[PDB]
Amino acid sequence: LLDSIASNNSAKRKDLIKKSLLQLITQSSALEQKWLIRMIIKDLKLGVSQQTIFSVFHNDAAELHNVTTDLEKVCRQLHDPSVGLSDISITLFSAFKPMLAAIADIEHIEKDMKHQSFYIETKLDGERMQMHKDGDVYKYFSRNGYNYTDQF
DNA sequence: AAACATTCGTTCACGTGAGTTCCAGTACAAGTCTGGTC
Repeated sequence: LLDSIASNNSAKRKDLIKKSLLQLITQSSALEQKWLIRMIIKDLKLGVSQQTIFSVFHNDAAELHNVTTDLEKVCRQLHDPSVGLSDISITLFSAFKPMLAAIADIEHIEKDMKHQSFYIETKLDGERMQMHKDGDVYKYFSRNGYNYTDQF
């Protein structure tokens, strides 16, 4: 039902969205409808961190989610708790969580660089993107893993 | 020969250092909140 509603919103159709929501309402209880509303809004407020959920799911799941950024692969590969992954590293056509930068104090900057020469670069204002190229197959991914390939 | 002073092992009290348990405070991760823009 959620897939139908999302695709149908993407297709510029509202009568079908109304039908799907009506079916969900008619075939749900008050608590189920409340939870469904929370998932639609994309907030649950469970009080438990996503990192905790991933850790309980498998020993090495946060790293795999960072490298891949797709709940399907993490859920599929990490099924048997005993069986782990030998080596996890960036792979083609799979979004990876970008590496960010933290505030720095000009006074102790040299100390933060272990008293060694460093690189100074200009700050760029705009979107953060990553490009995957294999032959003439191109994929573009945004900061959080959304696919912007259609635009570019 | 008898009385008084000094000394020594003993006793009590008090003070100081080291080990154990319980609790206040701090740095940072993550959740949550919010503003502006097209």
